[PDB]
Amino acid sequence: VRVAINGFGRIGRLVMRIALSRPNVEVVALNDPFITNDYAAYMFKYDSTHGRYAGEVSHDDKHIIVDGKKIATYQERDPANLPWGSSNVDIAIDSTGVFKELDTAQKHIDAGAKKVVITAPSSTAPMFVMGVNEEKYTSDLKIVSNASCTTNCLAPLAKVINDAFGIEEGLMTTVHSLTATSHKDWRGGRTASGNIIPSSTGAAKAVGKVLPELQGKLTGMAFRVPTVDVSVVDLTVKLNKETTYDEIKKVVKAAAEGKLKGVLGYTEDAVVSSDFLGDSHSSIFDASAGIQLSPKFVKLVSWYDNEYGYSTRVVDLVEHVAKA
Ligand SMILES: *[C@H](CC(=O)Nc1ccc(C#C)cc1)C(=O)OC
Repeated sequence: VRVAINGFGRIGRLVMRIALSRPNVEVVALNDPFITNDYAAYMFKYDSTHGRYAGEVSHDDKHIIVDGKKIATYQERDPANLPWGSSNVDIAIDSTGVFKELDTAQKHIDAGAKKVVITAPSSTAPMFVMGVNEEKYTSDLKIVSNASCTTNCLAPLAKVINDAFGIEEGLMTTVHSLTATSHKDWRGGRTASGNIIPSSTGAAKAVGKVLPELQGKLTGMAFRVPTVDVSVVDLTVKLNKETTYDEIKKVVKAAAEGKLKGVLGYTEDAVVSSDFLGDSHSSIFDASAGIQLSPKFVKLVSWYDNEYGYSTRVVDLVEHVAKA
């Protein structure tokens, strides 16, 4: 599966790191009009949180070079201008956040790619979350979205809980770090470094798009904090069926070891956020942190590396869309 990456922000770069090590994915090309190849190599090699790339990174006038692999680089502001047809590109991965709708991501198909995966929520492209609704993908869909990192954390857990106990209603808080991506959000323009900063989040509503049965049943908000790029979801749900916390743990652990293996993780250890840097799960259930007040009222806690697990999911979706 031959892929090209549009945009070399943090997501674009971690997607590259993961796709390079994927045996059946070949990174063919990178486009980003705002950087030179020397800067691209620098940004790819070094990462404050996920370590130096464990391999040799260099560049020449036309490539980024990684452990012998030449990745052709381009600087096109209009993705339609890109030689995806000539380069035999199967899937274009758009990590810019600006070509995220059906009519704008179309530019990659227009350029010769067979399909597009958008690493951002879309209003028009169908959204898929691995372990949640990837079975609903059909090969005629040429442009898809991987939703958001927070939705990828919430949705697998909400599905497991809803399938086993039924979610009547849930309110969510995310304690959210300074991750990838101020006159529309006044709080967000204040200094990060010493502040807890409340914020809106559409993750709890966007779960309704990938789990229609939870449409309108979840909402929430975020407190943003100046920590490493691992965040945590705090989901307070009202359940339809009575249960015990022990039963919740067994169901989550069972899903984590079985059908959601690799997507939903499970720990009982005394973890803190930095313990999940570089974790490739979308959602790691913190069994010891949750708390049950009564048989149908529980608080569930789940961690996610807001760059790395999501980027692993992007590559997962690329392979799933290509296998179909
Ligand atoms: C996951 C990374 C992420 O959480 N970005 C993010 C989300 C909300 C806010 C605010 C306010 C800032 C940054 C991701 O990018 O999903 C694709």
